[PDB]
Amino acid sequence: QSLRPLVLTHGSLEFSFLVPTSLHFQAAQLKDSFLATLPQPTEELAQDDEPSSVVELVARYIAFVAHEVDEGDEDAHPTNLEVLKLILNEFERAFMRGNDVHAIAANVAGITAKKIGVVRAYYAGRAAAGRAPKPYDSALFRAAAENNVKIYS
Amino acid sequence: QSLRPLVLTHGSLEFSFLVPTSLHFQAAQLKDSFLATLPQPTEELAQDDEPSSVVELVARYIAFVAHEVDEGDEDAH
Amino acid sequence: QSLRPLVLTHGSLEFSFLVPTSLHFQAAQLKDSFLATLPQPTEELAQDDEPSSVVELVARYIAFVAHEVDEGDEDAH
Amino acid sequence: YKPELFDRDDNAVQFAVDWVKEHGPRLVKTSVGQTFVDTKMSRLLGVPPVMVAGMTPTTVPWDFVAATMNAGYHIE
Repeated sequence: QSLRPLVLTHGSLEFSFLVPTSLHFQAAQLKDSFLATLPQPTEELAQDDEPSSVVELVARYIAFVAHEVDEGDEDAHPTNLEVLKLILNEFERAFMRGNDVHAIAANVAGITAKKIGVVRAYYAGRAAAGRAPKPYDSALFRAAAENNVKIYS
Repeated sequence: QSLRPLVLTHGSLEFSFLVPTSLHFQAAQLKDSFLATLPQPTEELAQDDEPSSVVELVARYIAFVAHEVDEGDEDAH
Repeated sequence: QSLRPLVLTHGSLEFSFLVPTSLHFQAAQLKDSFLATLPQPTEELAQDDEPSSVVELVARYIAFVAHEVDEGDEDAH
Repeated sequence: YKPELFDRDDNAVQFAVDWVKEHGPRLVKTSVGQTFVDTKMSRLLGVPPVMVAGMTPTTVPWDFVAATMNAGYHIE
């Protein structure tokens, strides 16, 4: 319906987004000064403290926005929130697939630091849109409470 | 009435368009990824397999759109 | 209410604006071809016949628009 | 690490092996009712997990090797 294509480009990796028409320029602003946050793009996957994959494009973006939601600019209060909720949706949608951020972050660039980077970026937009964690237990604690595993602390 | 100016720019040639307000961003999208379809603009009229005039700006654009109408994307029918 | 953030950027100086939603793209157009009116930005305050501060960003912009109001384009009165 | 306490999906939990379990000796019988000790070795080879190792002087002659093989055992 009210839809406006948005791209996230860096080196070899880009992402496709579908914004409400109203919210398309609020998300253009972030996308813009956010690609300035990024350094000189490598067409490889090695620049340290910079995106390796497309799961990091969204992760690094989600946090970029949540910083300006919670902090500073009061001119764009409702617009930040909408921009957030959409990215958090597109994320839990494609990238997370209804699984935890950790097990999904655990599958990115071999660089240990970056995998943590994805996780803090999510719980940054998770809290900045007020979304509480939903009460799931893990496959571990299921089979734990079902006496397949015998967990100790 | 419901009107929104749209430009088509390449090198020395550009075109002026008047869109309904509703349809102005659907035509902005095509205009955008279409000027990426175009190579590095010459300020002359010679780059082979690329626009010489403004009749070609519209021509090359009309086909760029009709490809995504008939084929692929069903989100924006 | 009906509000859309607009920025005016040149070198070290930028300005923040709050447009009605309807009027946000009309002011985007001016902002755009107006930053083309400006030369290659100095990160200092000395380029002659070009903005030193943010009071000049608005001043130079106000006149840029008033030229297209009074003169020429009747499509966007 | 951390992600294994929160992993949602199936077969997300792994169990550290037991050597007694994983690699424990066993017994099995055939359709023609032989009985083998069930080890990785015997199963691999297809014969009892007791084996006469290669030994130059004594394990060279083609007799003793063929004989020890006719006895259904692994020799080198």
